[PDB]
Amino acid sequence: NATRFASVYAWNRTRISNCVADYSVLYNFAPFFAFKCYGVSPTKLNDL
Amino acid sequence: NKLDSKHSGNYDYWYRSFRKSKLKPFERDISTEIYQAGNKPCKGKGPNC
Ligand SMILES: *[C@@H]1O[C@H](CO)[C@@H](O)[C@H](O)[C@H]1NC(C)=O
Ligand SMILES: *[C@@H]1O[C@H](CO)[C@@H](O)[C@H](O)[C@H]1NC(C)=O
Repeated sequence: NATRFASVYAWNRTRISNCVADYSVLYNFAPFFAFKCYGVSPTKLNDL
Repeated sequence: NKLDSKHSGNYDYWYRSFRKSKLKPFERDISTEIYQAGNKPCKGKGPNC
């Protein structure tokens, strides 16, 4: 929900560590045109 | 590849990449209805439906 997003050639890399990753928060505001998960099942994101 | 590769793409063979669950061994699931990634009785092909 950032106010401004960086360009594609200057994609911004955010580091996420030392915290619990709650994907339900992401789903709360997700108009997911694309939700493609590779190598990890999306339903198994809450127990890994 | 000689007899199973359509020039425009052989879409008759469907490999399931995401599903509601994981197939039980020796269990042929032919559920052609849409898989729902959320929770609702999805009617049209949309997000999580
Ligand atoms: C996105 O929502 C968060 C949480 O309410 C808020 O802090 C942030 O300012 C919002 N960003 C916007 C509106 O660009
Ligand atoms: C966006 O990029 C700038 C410049 O590299 C960096 O300082 C900032 O932390 C980045 N923001 C996020 C949210 O990753």
